Amino acid sequence: QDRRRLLGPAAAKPMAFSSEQELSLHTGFIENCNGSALVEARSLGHQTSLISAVYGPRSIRGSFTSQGTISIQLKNGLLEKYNTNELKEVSSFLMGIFNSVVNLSRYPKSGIDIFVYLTYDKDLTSQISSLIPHCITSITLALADAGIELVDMAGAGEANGTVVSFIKNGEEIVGFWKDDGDDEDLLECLDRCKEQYNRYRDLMISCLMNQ
Amino acid sequence: SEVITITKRNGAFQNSDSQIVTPGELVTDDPIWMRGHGTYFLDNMTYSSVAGTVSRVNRLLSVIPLKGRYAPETGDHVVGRIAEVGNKRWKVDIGGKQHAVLMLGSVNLPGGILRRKSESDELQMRSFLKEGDLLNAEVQSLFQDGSASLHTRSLKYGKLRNGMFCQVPSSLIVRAKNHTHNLPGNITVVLGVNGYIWLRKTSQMDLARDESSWQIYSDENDPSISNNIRQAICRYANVIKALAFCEIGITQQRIVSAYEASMVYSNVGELIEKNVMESIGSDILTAEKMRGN
Amino acid sequence: AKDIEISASESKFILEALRQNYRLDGRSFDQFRDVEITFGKEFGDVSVKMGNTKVHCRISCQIAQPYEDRPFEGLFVISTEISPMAGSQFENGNITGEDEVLCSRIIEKSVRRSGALDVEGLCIVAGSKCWAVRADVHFLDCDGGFIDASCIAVMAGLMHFKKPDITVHGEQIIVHPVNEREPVPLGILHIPICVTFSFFNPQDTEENIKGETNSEISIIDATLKEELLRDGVLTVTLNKNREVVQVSKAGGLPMDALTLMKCCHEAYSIIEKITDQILQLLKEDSEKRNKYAAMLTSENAR
Amino acid sequence: IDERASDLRMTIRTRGRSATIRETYEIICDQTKSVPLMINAKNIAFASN
Amino acid sequence: RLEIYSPEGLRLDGRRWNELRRFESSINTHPHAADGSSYMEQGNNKIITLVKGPKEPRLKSQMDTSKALLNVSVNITKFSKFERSKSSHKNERRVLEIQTSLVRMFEKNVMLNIYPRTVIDIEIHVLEQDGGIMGSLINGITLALIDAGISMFDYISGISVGLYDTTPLLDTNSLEENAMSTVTLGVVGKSEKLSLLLVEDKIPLDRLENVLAIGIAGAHRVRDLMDEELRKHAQKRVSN
Amino acid sequence: MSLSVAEKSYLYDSLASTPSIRPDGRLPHQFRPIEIFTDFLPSSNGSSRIIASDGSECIVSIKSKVVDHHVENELLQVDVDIAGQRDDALVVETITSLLNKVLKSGSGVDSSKLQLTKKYSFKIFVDVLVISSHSHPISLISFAIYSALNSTYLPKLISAFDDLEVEELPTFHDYDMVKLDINPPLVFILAVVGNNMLLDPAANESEVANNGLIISWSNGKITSPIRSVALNDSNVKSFKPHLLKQGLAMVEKYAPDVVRSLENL
Amino acid sequence: RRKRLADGLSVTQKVFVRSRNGGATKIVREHYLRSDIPCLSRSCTKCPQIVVPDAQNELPKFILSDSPLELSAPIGKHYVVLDTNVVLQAIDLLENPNCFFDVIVPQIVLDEVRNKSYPVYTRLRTLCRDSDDHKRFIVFHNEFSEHTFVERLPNETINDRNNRAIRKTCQWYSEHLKPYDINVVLVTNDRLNREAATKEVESNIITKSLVQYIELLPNADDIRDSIPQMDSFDKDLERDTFSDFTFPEYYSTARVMGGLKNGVLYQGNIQISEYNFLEGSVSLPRFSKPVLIVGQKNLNRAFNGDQVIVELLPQSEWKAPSSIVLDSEHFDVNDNPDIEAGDDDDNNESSSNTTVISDKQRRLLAKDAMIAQRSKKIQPTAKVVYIQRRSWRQYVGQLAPSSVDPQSSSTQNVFVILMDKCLPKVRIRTRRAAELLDKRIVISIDSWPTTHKYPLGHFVRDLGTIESAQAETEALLLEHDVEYRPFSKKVLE
Repeated sequence: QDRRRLLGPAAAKPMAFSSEQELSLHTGFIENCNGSALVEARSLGHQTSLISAVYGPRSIRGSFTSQGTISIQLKNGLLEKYNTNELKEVSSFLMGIFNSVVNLSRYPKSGIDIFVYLTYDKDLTSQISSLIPHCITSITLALADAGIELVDMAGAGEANGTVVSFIKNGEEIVGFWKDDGDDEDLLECLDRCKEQYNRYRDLMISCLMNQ
Repeated sequence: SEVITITKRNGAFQNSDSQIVTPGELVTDDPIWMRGHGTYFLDNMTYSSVAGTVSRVNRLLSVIPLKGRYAPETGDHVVGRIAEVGNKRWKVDIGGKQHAVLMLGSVNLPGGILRRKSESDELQMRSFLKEGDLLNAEVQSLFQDGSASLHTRSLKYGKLRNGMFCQVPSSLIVRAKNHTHNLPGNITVVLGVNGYIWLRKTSQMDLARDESSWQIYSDENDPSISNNIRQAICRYANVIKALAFCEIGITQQRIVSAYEASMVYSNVGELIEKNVMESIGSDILTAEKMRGN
Repeated sequence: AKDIEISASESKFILEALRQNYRLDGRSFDQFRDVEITFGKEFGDVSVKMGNTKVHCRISCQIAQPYEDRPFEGLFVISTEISPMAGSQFENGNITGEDEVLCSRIIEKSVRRSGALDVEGLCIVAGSKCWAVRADVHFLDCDGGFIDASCIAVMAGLMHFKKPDITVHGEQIIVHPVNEREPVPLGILHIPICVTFSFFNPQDTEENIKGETNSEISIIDATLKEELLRDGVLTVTLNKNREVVQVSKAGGLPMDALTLMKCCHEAYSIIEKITDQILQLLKEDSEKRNKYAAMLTSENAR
Repeated sequence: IDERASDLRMTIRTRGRSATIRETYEIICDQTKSVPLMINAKNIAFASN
Repeated sequence: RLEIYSPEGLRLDGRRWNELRRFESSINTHPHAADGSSYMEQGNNKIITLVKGPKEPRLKSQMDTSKALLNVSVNITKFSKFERSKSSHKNERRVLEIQTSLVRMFEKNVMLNIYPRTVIDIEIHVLEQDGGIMGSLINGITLALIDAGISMFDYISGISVGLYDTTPLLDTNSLEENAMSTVTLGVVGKSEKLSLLLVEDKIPLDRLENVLAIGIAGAHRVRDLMDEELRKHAQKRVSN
Repeated sequence: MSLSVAEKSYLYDSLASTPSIRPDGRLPHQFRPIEIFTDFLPSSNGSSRIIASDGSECIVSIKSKVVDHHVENELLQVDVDIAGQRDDALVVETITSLLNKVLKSGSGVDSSKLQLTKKYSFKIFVDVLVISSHSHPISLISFAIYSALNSTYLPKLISAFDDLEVEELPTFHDYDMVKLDINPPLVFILAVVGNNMLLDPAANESEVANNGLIISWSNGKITSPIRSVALNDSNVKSFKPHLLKQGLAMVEKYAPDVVRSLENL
Repeated sequence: RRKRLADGLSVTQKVFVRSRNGGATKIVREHYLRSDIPCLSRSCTKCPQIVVPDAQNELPKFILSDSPLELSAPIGKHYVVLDTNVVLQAIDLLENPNCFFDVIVPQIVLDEVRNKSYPVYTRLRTLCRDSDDHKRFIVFHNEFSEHTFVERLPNETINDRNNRAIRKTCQWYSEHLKPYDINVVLVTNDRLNREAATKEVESNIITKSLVQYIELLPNADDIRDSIPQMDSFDKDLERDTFSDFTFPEYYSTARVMGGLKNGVLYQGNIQISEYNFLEGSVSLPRFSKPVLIVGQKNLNRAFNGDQVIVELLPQSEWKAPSSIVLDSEHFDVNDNPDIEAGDDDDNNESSSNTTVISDKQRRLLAKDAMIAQRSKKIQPTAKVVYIQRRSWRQYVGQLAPSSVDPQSSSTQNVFVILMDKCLPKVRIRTRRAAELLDKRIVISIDSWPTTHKYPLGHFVRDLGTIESAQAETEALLLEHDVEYRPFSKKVLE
C-alpha cells in the first residue's frame, strides 16, 4: 500500500504468462480540453489507437521566461507495457521536434501541457518505433485545433524501424531515429517515408477542413 | 594524436610548512594586532579562522586568505552579468559571496544618456538588460554586507558586445583600477578585477583613446566582423588560457609576447593542448628572466 | 509550516532564570516531571502523560515478509508522524521532518539495534513469515519533553502489548483469536528510557570553544519555549543495568567527557525511578485483568 | 504446479545469514484456457446521481 | 568465527590496539567547477567531497539576513557495497539522519555569520565504504571547507573505537563493526570538548571513560596529518 | 539564457561561416583534451574517472553478478544518476534509455564475451555517477564506458563449465581473473549551426546549435541507435538531407583514429 | 603493491573472489605488515625491543623458553612447527603434554583449522592460554611479518601458497636462531610437504613425518596413534564416501503412489531410538520385528514419530542389531555449524566437515562395524524413501558452548543441543548467543535442506536458566504438549 493511492496486497506478484497502412483521423470529440485528436492506424501487423489532448497555453507567472515551453507526458497503454525510461526518450524526442515546429514567441510566460495516451496497440500476428508516426499525427492535429501556431504540419513515416520526421513537403528534416534497423537503409527509408509524410499531410489538412 | 589529446594514466584515482593554514593554532597573544579579518579570539588570543599567510595589510598584522571568493572594493572596475531583474534593482553576479547591486540612479541608458524611460517598471529595466547580459560597471561604494553598489555612467561603460567570453581565477590577473586596453591585431580586451574577460573588435569607445550613446545597453551585433577578426579573438583568448594554466600573473605585455610565440603552430586548435600551454608559459617566464623583471 | 515567534525579552528572561538558578515550572535543573501511565482497555494502548505533554502509542502486529539481508529477524518500524495538535510547525505527515527522523531513529537504535525487544523470536517461519511490529507514536499535546515521552510511550506500549497465539503446520499458520486462546506477550530484553539534556550557553560559541570552563547550564526535560531556544542537546539513553544503549550528539554546545559522563550518571538515577514507577503501575492494572485468571490457574501445587 | 511443489527450492535470496536455502511454491498461470468469472448477479447495481 | 583480537596484539588486518588505519588525502580534485574539493581515504572508505558556493540562492526563502543557509547532502551510490544496492538510499532515514547530524554540527564549527544572504552546499559522495565510515565522512568535510576558504574555528576530527569488552580498538573495518559494539566520536580542535558522540550499541557506562579517553588521544593523531597535508599543499602554491 | 544575446549572435556568425572558428578554435574534426584515470576501486571489476575540459566529470563503475540467462533478456543495466538532479527528472531517465540501448545485447555489443558457458551469463551492472554537469554527459559517459569495459576484469572460471557438467551453479577460481575484451560502441555528437556540420560541440556551441545528431560507431562501422536531438529550445531550426549524409561521411573518416588512441593508455 | 605508510609499517591489498550463489564478489582485505612481530622466546636476544604495548598495559610475556625439548643430532634443541593436517590428526597428543613440549603454531595454520572446525580452534586457544612449563604453545605470525610474507601468483591454488608460507617461516626463523643454535623441525602430515622434501627444493629445513616424530619419542610411541588425513588414508571404518553431505531426494509424488499401489512401498511410524541417531526402527505391522533404519542416508531427513514410507533392501544388505550409543555430547562435538556468510569465512555448503571427527569417534564407528559382522539376529532393514507426514513441534534445548565464543558478541552460528535424543544438533544463528548460553531455549524447525546434514531452526523464546528447577519443569511441560496457562475468559462463562 501507499498514502496517495490504494495498491492492495503487497506480497502479491503479477501473473506469469504462457503506404501499407490506413490512418483515419478525428478531432474535437471530447471537451474539457482546448483541442483533442484521435488517430487510429490499421495495418496487417497491428491496429492501434492513440488519443491526445493538449491543455493550455497556461500562464506560469511569478517568473518571467524568455519564451514558452512544451511539456510531454506519455502514458503507458492499458494493453501495452513499456519501460518508463523509453517513454521519457520518446517524450524528449517529440519535444525537440515540436520545439522546432511550434512557434513560441507569440506567447510569453507559457507552459503547454501535452498528453499522449498510447491506449491500444494490438497485434493480430523495438515496438515503440512504429507508433511514432501516429504520435506525431495526433499531437499536431491537437495543436492545430486549439489555435497553437505551427511552422508546417509535422509528420513522419516509418520505414524499417527507422523514423524520419520532415516539414516543408519533405524538404527539411526535424528529426531522425534509427533503432534496430539495418546498416545502410538511408535512401530506401527517406524515399519511402517522404511518400508517407506527403500522404498523411493532406489527411490532417482534410480533418481540419470538416470543422 | 593528431585529432585528440588524452593524458594517459591508469591504476590510481589521481596523480614543508607555511604560515598558519589551520585554525585552532596560536597566531598571537598580542592585543594590538590580529584584530582584523581572518581571525577570531577569546581574550586577545587569536587562533586564526581561515587558511593563508600572516602579512601586514593596512595597519594590522592579519591572517590573509590563501585563495577564496572574489571580494569587491571601491575603485574597482569589473565585468559581470545580470542574475535577476527586480522593480528597483538588478542583481549582478561578480563571482562574489553574494550578488552586487546596480540600480536606477546609477545607470546610463541607450536612447539618450538616461532617456527612453519615464517610470520604474520591471519591464522597462528588463528591455535594456536581460538576464545573462554582460556589462562593464565600476564600484561606486563597497558596503560591509558584502554587497557593492555599482555604477555605469560613462559612455564607455555599459554593455560588452561583439566578442567572445573568456574566464579565469581572479588572483592570477593583476589587481589594478583598470586593465582594459588595446592589443595588436586591433582587438580590445576588457579585463575586470573579478576574472571575467571579454575580448572584442576595437569599436568606437576604445578607438577614441589613440563614442556611442544609443548603443550603451542596446543589442547589436555588427555584420562587419570578418574572418581574420574572429580568428584573432580565438588565438588571443587561447594564449590567455596558457598563462592561466601556468598559474602566473596576466599583464598586457605577456599577452602580446604569447600571441607571437604561438604562431610557430599554424592552426589555432593546437593551442589549447597542454604541451603547448606549458611551452607558452615557459617562453614568458624565460623572457621575464632575460629582461630582468 | 509556521513557527512561534518569541521576543528577545523572552530569550533574555529564560536564560536569566537559569543563571539565577530557578525554573519556570518551579522545578530544579535535575527534576523530571511525574509521568503517569494510563493503560487502556486493550493490550498495547498506552496513554502517556507527563504534565501537559500528552503522547499516545498504539502497537499493531501483522504477518509480514522478512528482508533480504537478514531474514532471521523481524521488523520494528517506528512512525513518529506528527499532525497539528501541538502547534502548526508540525503538519501533514512529513513537510520538513527533521524531528520525525531523529526521534524515529533513536527509538530504533534503542529497541532493535541494541535489543530491547526480541527479534530473533519474531520469525514464525525463517525466511518466509515473521511478525512486524509497528509502533505508531502520536503526540496530542507537547510542552517539550519530546524524546523522553516518546520512548516511555514505545516501551510501555510494547510491554502491555500481546499478539495472537499461532500454531504452524508446514507453512500454514493457524491464527487463533484473542478470546479463543490467550494472546502471548512480546519478548523484552531491556528497558531503554531517555533523558534529554538541553544545554544553554551563558556565553557565546567563540568564548566557549577554546575556553575550558564549565559554567554551562545543564537542564533536562525542557518546556516548549526551551526546546526552541536551546543552543545544544545531548540525548542519552540508558537501561537499568548501567549501560548506555544509545547516544545522539551532533550539533550544539561542546562538552568534556567528564561533564557528558556526569550527565549519564544523573540520568542513571532518574531512569531507575521512571522504571520503578512504570513497574508498579503496570502491576496494579494487571491485577484487575488477572482477577479471575488467578482463580483459573493451571499452575497449582501438588 | 509441478510434482513435488512443496519441495521445489528457493535459492533466489543470497548473502544471509541463514534462510538462503529453503522450499518455496512457484505457480505460473496459463491462459491457453480461462474459465469465466463466477459472480452474484443479484448484487449487480448501476448507479445514478 | 574469526579473531577480532589476540593477546599478541594482532587483528586480521594486523593493526595494533591504538594503531590508525591508512590515512591518505589530497585536496583540489575539482578545481575547475567546485570552490573547494578534497579526496579522503581512510582504509578503503573512499569519500569525495566538493564544496560548491558560497553563492546567493535564486530563491528568496533560502536567503537569510542573519547567517548563511547550510546544506549538507550525503550521497551514497549503489557500488559502495560489495554488491549492487537494490534499494533507494537517497530517500532514507539513515541517510537523513547522518545529514541532520553533520549539518547541525558543522553549522556551529563553520562561521556562517560572515556570509549573510548565502547558501552553501556540501556535496559528499561516497565511492566505497568498508566501515569506520561515520568518522571518515567528517574528516573529508573538514579538508573541503578549509580548502574552499570557508572560515572555521577548528578541525573536527572523527575517529571510531570498537570495544572488545575492555579492549579498545582504534579504527575499525567491516568485521569489527559487525562483531562488537562500536563507538563513534569527534573532537573539535586540540580541546577535550567533544562535538559528537554517537553510540548505536550497548557500551557500558562504567567503561564509558576508557573508550572516550583513548579516542580523544586518537583524534589528535588524525589532526596532525590534516595539518601536514594542508601545509605541504599551501607551501607549493606560494612558491610559484 | 545563461549566455548573452550579444554573445549568441557572435557565436552564430563565427561558427556558421566557412572556417567555423569557436572559443577553442578547432576545425571540425578535433576533440578537446580528456583525461582517463582507471582502476581505483579494488572492490569493483573495473572503474573509470574521466575529467573533461569544461570541468565535467563522470565516474563510471562496473560491478557484476553471474546469472542464468534463460530467465533474462537484459545483460547490461545502466543506472544513471546526475549530482544535483533527482532519480526521475526527464533528462536523467532519457540518458538512461539512450545508454541502455547503445549497450543493448546483440546490437553493436557482444552477448558472447559475457557468457562463460551457454547457460550462464554475467549481468554487468553499469552504475554511473556524474560528479558535475553543465554540458551534455552522454559522449563522455560513452568514452568512460569504453575504457572501463576494456579495464573490466571478471572472475576466471575454475574449470570449463558445460551446461551438463553436473547441473549446479558455476563457481570461480579464487584469485585468477580473466581480462574482459569486448568492444562497446563510441557515441559521437555532431552539431549543425547553418549548413555547417561540426564534430564535438563544446557547451557554448551546444547553446546556439540548431540540432545535433547522435550516432555511434561499433565494430569498424556506423550502426543504430541513431538519434537527432535539439541542444537548446530557443535557437532551434530544421536541416537538410545533404548535411545529414555529410555527418555520416565525417564520422566514418574521423572515428577509427580515436578508438585506437583511447584503447591503449 | 606492498607500499610504505609509516616507520616499519606498510600496507598491501589482497583481493580475492568469493561466491555465494553465483555471487562473484571481489573482497578486498587490507593487510598491514610490521617488523614488530615477537618471537616469543627466551633464546632471542633482541626480542625485548621488538615487543610493543598492548591493551593490558604490558609488553607481551614469553612462554617459549631457552631450553626446549632435545633429541639427538642433527635435531638438537628444537622448536616443533605443526602443519595444517597435524592439528586435526594429532589433537589428543596435543592435549597431552607428554610429547609436545615446545610448539609453534603458524598463524596460517590457525586460520584453516578454525574455519573447518571451530571446537578444535577453541580448545587450542584455551591450551595456549593455560600453557605451563611442559606444554608450551605459541602462535607465530607471518601473515603480518614483512620478512616472512608470501604473494599469491597466477596459475596455482591456495593450498600451494599456504604450504609455501610455512616452508619460508622455518628457513627464516631457523636462520635467525643459528647464533643460539635452536633448530626448527616442521612436523608435517600433508603429502605436498613430505614429497617436496623428497624431490629436493630446499634443504634448509628439517621436515618430519607425523608418525616418525611420534615413534622416536617413547611416551606416545604406540599409546596414541594417527592416520594421514586422506593422503594415503581412505575411509573403510563405516564410511565409504569422503563427504558427509548430501541426504537423498524424495520419491516423486506418482512414484510414491504407484509403489503403494503395487505394494512394494510399506509404511509405518518411525519410532527412533533414544540412544542412537543412526538407529531408527519402523513399526511395519506385516512383521512382528522392528524394521531397522540404519545409516545417514537411509534416514532421509527423519523426525521423530513421522509417518514414513520405506522400501526394503535385499537380505544381502540386511543387518543385525547394533550395540553402540551416540549422543550430542560425544558425537558431532568436533563438527561445527556451516558458515554461509562472511568475508574470509566459508560460503559453501561443503568443505566444512569433510572429516573433522575425533579419534575416539572413529574407533567407536569402526568397533560397531567389527561387532556387527559377528552379531546375530539378522532381521528386515530398509531406507526411508518419503516423509508422508510431519511431526514438528516446538522443542526444548540448551546452547552448545564450543560452537560459540562467549566474549564475542557477534552474530554467531551455533548449535541447539535438544533434550530429545531422537533428533541431532540443530543449526541457528543469533546475535544473542552469549545471553542464550545460560538459558534453556525453545527452537522450532524451519526445514531441513537436501544439501546439509543438520536441520535449519530458528529461536522462538526463552525459558529460565539451567540451574533453575522451575525452568526445567517448564521445558519438560512444553516438550510433552502440556499447557500450563490459566483457563480462558470463555471457560469462566
